[PDB]
Amino acid sequence: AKHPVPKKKTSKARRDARRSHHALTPPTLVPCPECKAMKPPHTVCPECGYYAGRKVLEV
Amino acid sequence: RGEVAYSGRKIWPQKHTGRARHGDIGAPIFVGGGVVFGPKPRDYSYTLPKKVRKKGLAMAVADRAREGKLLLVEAFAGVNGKTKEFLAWAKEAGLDGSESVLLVTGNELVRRAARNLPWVVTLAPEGLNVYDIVRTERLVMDLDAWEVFQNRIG
Amino acid sequence: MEAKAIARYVRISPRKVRLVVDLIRGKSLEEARNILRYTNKRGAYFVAKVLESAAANAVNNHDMLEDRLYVKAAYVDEGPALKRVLPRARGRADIIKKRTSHITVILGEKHG
Amino acid sequence: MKTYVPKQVEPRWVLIDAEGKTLGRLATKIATLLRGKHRPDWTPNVAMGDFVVVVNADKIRVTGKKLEQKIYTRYSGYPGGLKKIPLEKMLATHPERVLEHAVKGMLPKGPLGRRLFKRLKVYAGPDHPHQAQRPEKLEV
Amino acid sequence: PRAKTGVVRRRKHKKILKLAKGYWGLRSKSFRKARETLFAAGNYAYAHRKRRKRDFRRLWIVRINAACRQHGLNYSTFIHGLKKAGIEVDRKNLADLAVREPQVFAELVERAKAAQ
Amino acid sequence: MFAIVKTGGKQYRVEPGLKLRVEKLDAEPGATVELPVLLLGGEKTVVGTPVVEGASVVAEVLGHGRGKKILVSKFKAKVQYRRKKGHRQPYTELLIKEIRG
RNA sequence: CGUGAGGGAAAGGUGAAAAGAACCCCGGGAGGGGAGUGAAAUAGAGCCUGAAACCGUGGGCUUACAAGCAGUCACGGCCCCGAGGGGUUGUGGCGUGCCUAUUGAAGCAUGAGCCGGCGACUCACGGUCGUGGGCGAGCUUAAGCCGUUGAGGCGGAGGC
RNA sequence: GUGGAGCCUGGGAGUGAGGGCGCGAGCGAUAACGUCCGCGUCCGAGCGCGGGAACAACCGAGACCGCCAGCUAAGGCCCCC
RNA sequence: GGAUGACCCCAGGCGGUAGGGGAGCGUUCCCGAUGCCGAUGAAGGCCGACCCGCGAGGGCGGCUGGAGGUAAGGGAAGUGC
Ligand SMILES: [Mg+2]
Ligand SMILES: [Mg+2]
Ligand SMILES: [Mg+2]
Ligand SMILES: [Mg+2]
Ligand SMILES: [Mg+2]
Ligand SMILES: [Mg+2]
Ligand SMILES: [Mg+2]
Ligand SMILES: [Mg+2]
Ligand SMILES: [Mg+2]
Ligand SMILES: [Mg+2]
Ligand SMILES: [Mg+2]
Ligand SMILES: [Mg+2]
Ligand SMILES: [Mg+2]
Ligand SMILES: [Mg+2]
Ligand SMILES: [Mg+2]
Ligand SMILES: [Mg+2]
Ligand SMILES: [Mg+2]
Ligand SMILES: [Mg+2]
Ligand SMILES: [Mg+2]
Ligand SMILES: [Mg+2]
Ligand SMILES: [Mg+2]
Ligand SMILES: [Mg+2]
Ligand SMILES: [Mg+2]
Ligand SMILES: [Mg+2]
Ligand SMILES: [Mg+2]
Ligand SMILES: [Mg+2]
Ligand SMILES: [Mg+2]
Ligand SMILES: [Mg+2]
Ligand SMILES: [Mg+2]
Ligand SMILES: [Mg+2]
Ligand SMILES: [Mg+2]
Ligand SMILES: [Mg+2]
Ligand SMILES: [Mg+2]
Ligand SMILES: [Mg+2]
Ligand SMILES: [Mg+2]
Ligand SMILES: [Mg+2]
Ligand SMILES: [Mg+2]
Ligand SMILES: [Mg+2]
Ligand SMILES: [Mg+2]
Ligand SMILES: [Mg+2]
Ligand SMILES: [Mg+2]
Ligand SMILES: [Mg+2]
Ligand SMILES: [Mg+2]
Ligand SMILES: [Mg+2]
Ligand SMILES: [Mg+2]
Ligand SMILES: [Mg+2]
Ligand SMILES: [Mg+2]
Ligand SMILES: [Mg+2]
Ligand SMILES: [Mg+2]
Ligand SMILES: [Mg+2]
Ligand SMILES: [Mg+2]
Ligand SMILES: [Mg+2]
Ligand SMILES: [Mg+2]
Ligand SMILES: [Mg+2]
Ligand SMILES: [Mg+2]
Ligand SMILES: [Mg+2]
Ligand SMILES: [Mg+2]
Ligand SMILES: [Mg+2]
Ligand SMILES: [Mg+2]
Ligand SMILES: [Mg+2]
Ligand SMILES: [Mg+2]
Ligand SMILES: [Mg+2]
Ligand SMILES: [Mg+2]
Ligand SMILES: [Mg+2]
Ligand SMILES: [Mg+2]
Ligand SMILES: [Mg+2]
Ligand SMILES: [Mg+2]
Ligand SMILES: [Mg+2]
Ligand SMILES: [Mg+2]
Ligand SMILES: [Mg+2]
Ligand SMILES: [Mg+2]
Ligand SMILES: [Mg+2]
Ligand SMILES: [Mg+2]
Ligand SMILES: [Mg+2]
Ligand SMILES: [Mg+2]
Ligand SMILES: [Mg+2]
Ligand SMILES: [Mg+2]
Ligand SMILES: [Mg+2]
Ligand SMILES: [Mg+2]
Ligand SMILES: [Mg+2]
Ligand SMILES: [Mg+2]
Ligand SMILES: [Mg+2]
Ligand SMILES: [Mg+2]
Ligand SMILES: [Mg+2]
Ligand SMILES: [Mg+2]
Ligand SMILES: [Mg+2]
Ligand SMILES: [Mg+2]
Ligand SMILES: [Mg+2]
Ligand SMILES: [Mg+2]
Ligand SMILES: [Mg+2]
Ligand SMILES: [Mg+2]
Ligand SMILES: [Mg+2]
Ligand SMILES: [Mg+2]
Ligand SMILES: [Mg+2]
Ligand SMILES: [Mg+2]
Ligand SMILES: [Mg+2]
Ligand SMILES: [Mg+2]
Ligand SMILES: [Mg+2]
Ligand SMILES: [Mg+2]
Ligand SMILES: [Mg+2]
Ligand SMILES: [Mg+2]
Ligand SMILES: [Mg+2]
Ligand SMILES: [Mg+2]
Ligand SMILES: [Mg+2]
Ligand SMILES: [Mg+2]
Ligand SMILES: [Mg+2]
Ligand SMILES: [Mg+2]
Ligand SMILES: [Mg+2]
Ligand SMILES: [Mg+2]
Ligand SMILES: [Mg+2]
Ligand SMILES: [Mg+2]
Ligand SMILES: [Mg+2]
Ligand SMILES: [Mg+2]
Ligand SMILES: [Mg+2]
Ligand SMILES: [Mg+2]
Ligand SMILES: [Mg+2]
Ligand SMILES: [Mg+2]
Ligand SMILES: [Mg+2]
Ligand SMILES: [Mg+2]
Ligand SMILES: [Mg+2]
Ligand SMILES: [Mg+2]
Ligand SMILES: [Mg+2]
Ligand SMILES: [Mg+2]
Ligand SMILES: [Mg+2]
Ligand SMILES: [Mg+2]
Ligand SMILES: [Mg+2]
Ligand SMILES: [Mg+2]
Ligand SMILES: [Mg+2]
Ligand SMILES: [Mg+2]
Ligand SMILES: [Mg+2]
Ligand SMILES: [Mg+2]
Ligand SMILES: [Mg+2]
Ligand SMILES: [Mg+2]
Ligand SMILES: [Mg+2]
Ligand SMILES: [Mg+2]
Ligand SMILES: [Mg+2]
Ligand SMILES: [Mg+2]
Ligand SMILES: [Mg+2]
Ligand SMILES: [Mg+2]
Ligand SMILES: [Mg+2]
Ligand SMILES: [Mg+2]
Ligand SMILES: [Mg+2]
Ligand SMILES: [Mg+2]
Ligand SMILES: [Mg+2]
Ligand SMILES: [Mg+2]
Ligand SMILES: [Mg+2]
Ligand SMILES: [Mg+2]
Ligand SMILES: [Mg+2]
Ligand SMILES: [Mg+2]
Ligand SMILES: [Mg+2]
Ligand SMILES: [Mg+2]
Ligand SMILES: [Mg+2]
Ligand SMILES: [Mg+2]
Ligand SMILES: [Mg+2]
Ligand SMILES: [Mg+2]
Ligand SMILES: [Mg+2]
Ligand SMILES: [Mg+2]
Ligand SMILES: [Mg+2]
Ligand SMILES: [Mg+2]
Ligand SMILES: [Mg+2]
Ligand SMILES: [Mg+2]
Ligand SMILES: [Mg+2]
Ligand SMILES: [Mg+2]
Ligand SMILES: [Mg+2]
Ligand SMILES: [Mg+2]
Ligand SMILES: [Mg+2]
Ligand SMILES: [Mg+2]
Ligand SMILES: [Mg+2]
Ligand SMILES: [Mg+2]
Ligand SMILES: [Mg+2]
Ligand SMILES: [Mg+2]
Ligand SMILES: [Mg+2]
Ligand SMILES: [Mg+2]
Ligand SMILES: [Mg+2]
Ligand SMILES: [Mg+2]
Ligand SMILES: [Mg+2]
Ligand SMILES: [Mg+2]
Ligand SMILES: [Mg+2]
Ligand SMILES: [Mg+2]
Ligand SMILES: [Mg+2]
Ligand SMILES: [Mg+2]
Ligand SMILES: [Mg+2]
Ligand SMILES: [Mg+2]
Ligand SMILES: [Mg+2]
Ligand SMILES: [Mg+2]
Ligand SMILES: [Mg+2]
Ligand SMILES: [Mg+2]
Ligand SMILES: [Mg+2]
Ligand SMILES: [Mg+2]
Ligand SMILES: [Mg+2]
Ligand SMILES: [Mg+2]
Ligand SMILES: [Mg+2]
Ligand SMILES: [Mg+2]
Ligand SMILES: [Mg+2]
Ligand SMILES: [Mg+2]
Ligand SMILES: [Mg+2]
Ligand SMILES: [Mg+2]
Ligand SMILES: [Mg+2]
Ligand SMILES: [Mg+2]
Ligand SMILES: [Mg+2]
Ligand SMILES: [Mg+2]
Ligand SMILES: [Mg+2]
Ligand SMILES: [Mg+2]
Ligand SMILES: [Mg+2]
Ligand SMILES: [Mg+2]
Ligand SMILES: [Mg+2]
Ligand SMILES: [Mg+2]
Ligand SMILES: [Mg+2]
Ligand SMILES: [Mg+2]
Ligand SMILES: [Mg+2]
Ligand SMILES: [Mg+2]
Ligand SMILES: [Mg+2]
Ligand SMILES: [Mg+2]
Ligand SMILES: [Mg+2]
Ligand SMILES: [Mg+2]
Ligand SMILES: [Mg+2]
Ligand SMILES: [Zn+2]
Repeated sequence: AKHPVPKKKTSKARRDARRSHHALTPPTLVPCPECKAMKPPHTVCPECGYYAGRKVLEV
Repeated sequence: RGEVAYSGRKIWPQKHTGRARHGDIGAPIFVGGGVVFGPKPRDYSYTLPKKVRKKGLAMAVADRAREGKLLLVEAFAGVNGKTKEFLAWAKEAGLDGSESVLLVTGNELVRRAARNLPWVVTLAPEGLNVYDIVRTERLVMDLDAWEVFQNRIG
Repeated sequence: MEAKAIARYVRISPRKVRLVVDLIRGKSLEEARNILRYTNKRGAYFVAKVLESAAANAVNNHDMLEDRLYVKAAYVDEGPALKRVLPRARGRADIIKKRTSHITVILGEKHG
Repeated sequence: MKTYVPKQVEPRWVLIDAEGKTLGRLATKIATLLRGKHRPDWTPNVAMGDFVVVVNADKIRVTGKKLEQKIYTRYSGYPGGLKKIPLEKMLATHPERVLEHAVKGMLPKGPLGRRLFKRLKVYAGPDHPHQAQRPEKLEV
Repeated sequence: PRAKTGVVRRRKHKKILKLAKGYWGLRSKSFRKARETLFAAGNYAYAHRKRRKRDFRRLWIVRINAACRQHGLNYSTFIHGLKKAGIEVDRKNLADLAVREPQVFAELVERAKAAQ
Repeated sequence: MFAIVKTGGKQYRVEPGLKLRVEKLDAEPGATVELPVLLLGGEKTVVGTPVVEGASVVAEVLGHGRGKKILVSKFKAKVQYRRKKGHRQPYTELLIKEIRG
């Protein structure tokens, strides 16, 4: 290969246009039906250790 | 660039470095290098014609004469060395210190007494020069300094 | 009333932590806490600490009520970079910049 | 003392019947009307001309042997994608495109010129659907 | 005595940068790109000060042409008829009358017909 | 009424009450000048061939000024040619008193 | 840095005074918020001033049918300050970067990422013209000597 | 014939790679955006302006500044214009 | 014209590379200055749609800054990227 190289410096406009796809999506969160805390769905509540109505995990 | 402290080594090869060519870091294109046409110790003196300085001397005194600012004095009655002594005299002679005065006299006691007044420049007549004449608004001279002046412009 | 915290010289690249700060700008203090707790970014840890600091400033020093607090403004500034050598092939040294961040959070009271 | 500039004009709808007219000599006039240069208040940087409806665009007329020798072409961007359609076949298939192509080639290029093209409504056959606008028939 | 640059260059650069406010990208932010853009801007303004005179005359003429044809004659004949009538209302005012005072413009059309 | 006058080598529709900048005329402020008339319009309608004999527009000179400064700049590439010229066009500001005719 | 001879940096400034911020709060710490000091604390030690490139936050105007050396001329829309002006730009007209080198460059020929700072026609002595003054068949001193301590004079050897 | 004419004395240069075109010749092949001279022109240095689709030297014409005024030049006047 | 730049009148010239010439701006330093501006705020910085100047530039006003600056007229250069 012959070492390809940027022909022109990217403008402030183009560099930031490229990053129009970089924003984070916020975490998907739902209230835990036992302790009302916000937690990811289909995961054991990290605050009261409950899942599927029963206690699974010590917290 | 020859009087600067660095060595005459060529900092990197002439060719094939991708960088500009350079010799030694004393060259004036380097920060910290020699300076190209900076000042060197110089003598600014020159021999102005004797007649020209003699003419200027007499003209500069004539100017004050034509203005009414040339005063000649017999002697300095009261003054014997003390600033307040000369001050008393200068008040009797219309020298209140509202105008600057070139005081030309061979009497050193008189010169010692006046030389600290901000409005007075002191000279012995052998030092009479045009710059100090034109510097000052008035010209006060001994008859003994008036005599020296006449002898020099002749 | 406004209350502010600033974490200065946090040793993390400004571009990375800004992604985290964009999540909570304009958010209520409680939503921001839950958002930061499950953000899979190193910078959630730093942004959380400044958010919690500022909310403690708002309650303890500025007569602001916790349950009214939202992120009225937040932003990341660049601190002085730590420059370090990265050896490369063929006797060449590169300079790696380990960038630093100033992290500002400003809280207000959403009267509702 | 500063040249007059009109406030946004209320456009006029005109109706032209193309039957028997010469293709280019009619396009030239539709171009004028779309540009609105027949209006004493003409302004080069606004759509303020007329709306022009045309019927019987399939009965346009042409001189010489242009029915067989006039070749519209389209290039698709692909190797060998230069398509050649004679005027005969175009009248046989998409007749309204004939007057449309000729009018468009006489409008200005750029944003405004593309908009004034949208103010042209070309139809084959005697009928047209713009009864709503009540177009004033024009003898051109 | 030594006379380093001091303030001189930063103040020259700022003059140019101020004049370049509004330009795109480094053309308003880099002294060098600003200066190159301003060289062009000055030349265009000179050339377009000349061109503005021609641009407006042509707009007057097209408008006068439309006002004339509403009376069954064309611009080139109107102008010759005004010449033979000795009327010297210019194209700026012809156009304006043509828009604001149709009745006066019509009078002027008659003079130009009568004077062929 | 309105009137087309000619001053400073240019033509202007004027009516009473109008303030107008024209090229610099030689008159002290506050005096009055008479402008030639090429056409009268409005109620009556008179057509100069080229100037209307009796007609006149009286205008008070409000005063004189210099236009806003224009940057006259010239540049030739690859030839180190640059010119910078500041231009302010003199003018007179007139108030139209009456159309006499 | 180099085996060695040898090469050879960068790096100055709180404030009048440490009065250099007790104590409380968040935080493991760093850091910050209050309190306090101070004439001043975006003088808080990463300290006078604090430009520019560069990065970010907020607001005004604007932008997803559009063809561009990026501007300019014109007109209209919005926003702002109060027969005017500023900011912005939708549309229309026009329009081939700078420098260098060349017969000829936008040129697909050279150089430049961008900003700030350093960076190139000088000095001595002679010469030659021109020029401002002094003297004029004459003009002029050199080294030194005396004086002065930013005073000037003497010195005629010599040179033209 | 009073012209950024001319002549004389002196100071300061830069240039000593030209190019295109018309005409006149040589060389070449009654070839070259070819080469070499002569007379002239323009570009060079007028890559400033109008025309010639675009285009240093073809046609028009020598840009001190301003004007939203008028007349013309080459070239144009069906639409883009 | 008035009378030796006192300003006015009318007229004509004013594209430009190498290059010749003329007039100015600004930077550092010296005389002016034992002066004068300055904490009621120096220099420097950041704005300005205002004033003067063809222009290089000079003013003025608001903010920053916190201790210097320096006229009319002249002199000298490490003088403008
Ligand atoms: Mg390969
Ligand atoms: Mg390979
Ligand atoms: Mg390989
Ligand atoms: Mg590679
Ligand atoms: Mg490149
Ligand atoms: Mg790139
Ligand atoms: Mg760039
Ligand atoms: Mg940008
Ligand atoms: Mg950005
Ligand atoms: Mg991109
Ligand atoms: Mg990406
Ligand atoms: Mg997101
Ligand atoms: Mg749930
Ligand atoms: Mg040496
Ligand atoms: Mg050495
Ligand atoms: Mg050494
Ligand atoms: Mg050596
Ligand atoms: Mg050496
Ligand atoms: Mg060596
Ligand atoms: Mg050696
Ligand atoms: Mg080298
Ligand atoms: Mg090499
Ligand atoms: Mg390289
Ligand atoms: Mg290099
Ligand atoms: Mg380099
Ligand atoms: Mg070197
Ligand atoms: Mg080095
Ligand atoms: Mg050296
Ligand atoms: Mg040094
Ligand atoms: Mg040297
Ligand atoms: Mg040297
Ligand atoms: Mg010196
Ligand atoms: Mg000398
Ligand atoms: Mg002698
Ligand atoms: Mg004294
Ligand atoms: Mg003393
Ligand atoms: Mg004194
Ligand atoms: Mg003294
Ligand atoms: Mg003394
Ligand atoms: Mg003494
Ligand atoms: Mg003494
Ligand atoms: Mg005096
Ligand atoms: Mg990340
Ligand atoms: Mg996540
Ligand atoms: Mg915390
Ligand atoms: Mg709390
Ligand atoms: Mg490696
Ligand atoms: Mg590696
Ligand atoms: Mg190795
Ligand atoms: Mg890098
Ligand atoms: Mg790096
Ligand atoms: Mg950093
Ligand atoms: Mg911050
Ligand atoms: Mg009008
Ligand atoms: Mg027809
Ligand atoms: Mg239209
Ligand atoms: Mg239109
Ligand atoms: Mg046919
Ligand atoms: Mg076009
Ligand atoms: Mg310098
Ligand atoms: Mg400096
Ligand atoms: Mg500077
Ligand atoms: Mg500055
Ligand atoms: Mg700018
Ligand atoms: Mg800007
Ligand atoms: Mg803009
Ligand atoms: Mg920009
Ligand atoms: Mg910038
Ligand atoms: Mg220019
Ligand atoms: Mg141009
Ligand atoms: Mg112009
Ligand atoms: Mg032009
Ligand atoms: Mg013209
Ligand atoms: Mg028309
Ligand atoms: Mg005519
Ligand atoms: Mg006319
Ligand atoms: Mg109307
Ligand atoms: Mg005017
Ligand atoms: Mg005028
Ligand atoms: Mg009259
Ligand atoms: Mg200009
Ligand atoms: Mg040019
Ligand atoms: Mg050029
Ligand atoms: Mg160029
Ligand atoms: Mg060019
Ligand atoms: Mg050049
Ligand atoms: Mg050239
Ligand atoms: Mg140039
Ligand atoms: Mg020049
Ligand atoms: Mg010039
Ligand atoms: Mg300029
Ligand atoms: Mg070692
Ligand atoms: Mg080695
Ligand atoms: Mg070692
Ligand atoms: Mg070595
Ligand atoms: Mg050092
Ligand atoms: Mg500092
Ligand atoms: Mg200090
Ligand atoms: Mg103090
Ligand atoms: Mg404690
Ligand atoms: Mg505590
Ligand atoms: Mg804790
Ligand atoms: Mg704690
Ligand atoms: Mg630990
Ligand atoms: Mg602490
Ligand atoms: Mg805090
Ligand atoms: Mg603290
Ligand atoms: Mg206090
Ligand atoms: Mg503080
Ligand atoms: Mg500050
Ligand atoms: Mg401070
Ligand atoms: Mg201080
Ligand atoms: Mg600071
Ligand atoms: Mg700072
Ligand atoms: Mg800053
Ligand atoms: Mg900044
Ligand atoms: Mg920010
Ligand atoms: Mg923004
Ligand atoms: Mg916004
Ligand atoms: Mg389309
Ligand atoms: Mg759109
Ligand atoms: Mg577009
Ligand atoms: Mg668009
Ligand atoms: Mg431009
Ligand atoms: Mg445009
Ligand atoms: Mg227009
Ligand atoms: Mg506006
Ligand atoms: Mg506008
Ligand atoms: Mg739009
Ligand atoms: Mg175009
Ligand atoms: Mg281009
Ligand atoms: Mg340039
Ligand atoms: Mg070359
Ligand atoms: Mg070559
Ligand atoms: Mg050349
Ligand atoms: Mg290339
Ligand atoms: Mg290129
Ligand atoms: Mg190459
Ligand atoms: Mg290139
Ligand atoms: Mg080469
Ligand atoms: Mg180069
Ligand atoms: Mg580089
Ligand atoms: Mg670099
Ligand atoms: Mg840049
Ligand atoms: Mg630079
Ligand atoms: Mg020399
Ligand atoms: Mg030297
Ligand atoms: Mg010298
Ligand atoms: Mg000499
Ligand atoms: Mg000599
Ligand atoms: Mg000499
Ligand atoms: Mg001499
Ligand atoms: Mg003499
Ligand atoms: Mg004599
Ligand atoms: Mg001549
Ligand atoms: Mg001559
Ligand atoms: Mg000659
Ligand atoms: Mg001769
Ligand atoms: Mg001669
Ligand atoms: Mg001679
Ligand atoms: Mg010379
Ligand atoms: Mg040569
Ligand atoms: Mg030779
Ligand atoms: Mg020739
Ligand atoms: Mg030849
Ligand atoms: Mg030859
Ligand atoms: Mg030839
Ligand atoms: Mg050619
Ligand atoms: Mg030929
Ligand atoms: Mg022929
Ligand atoms: Mg021959
Ligand atoms: Mg053959
Ligand atoms: Mg040839
Ligand atoms: Mg040939
Ligand atoms: Mg031949
Ligand atoms: Mg020739
Ligand atoms: Mg030419
Ligand atoms: Mg050209
Ligand atoms: Mg070209
Ligand atoms: Mg050229
Ligand atoms: Mg041409
Ligand atoms: Mg052309
Ligand atoms: Mg062609
Ligand atoms: Mg051409
Ligand atoms: Mg040409
Ligand atoms: Mg020609
Ligand atoms: Mg011909
Ligand atoms: Mg001329
Ligand atoms: Mg011309
Ligand atoms: Mg001329
Ligand atoms: Mg005509
Ligand atoms: Mg003709
Ligand atoms: Mg045609
Ligand atoms: Mg077209
Ligand atoms: Mg076209
Ligand atoms: Mg037409
Ligand atoms: Mg004149
Ligand atoms: Mg003349
Ligand atoms: Mg003149
Ligand atoms: Mg010239
Ligand atoms: Mg000094
Ligand atoms: Mg002093
Ligand atoms: Mg005071
Ligand atoms: Mg005070
Ligand atoms: Mg200073
Ligand atoms: Mg300042
Ligand atoms: Mg100028
Ligand atoms: Mg200024
Ligand atoms: Mg104030
Ligand atoms: Mg200040
Ligand atoms: Mg002090
Ligand atoms: Mg000074
Ligand atoms: Mg002075
Ligand atoms: Mg230098
Ligand atoms: Mg100088
Ligand atoms: Mg400069
Ligand atoms: Zn739970």
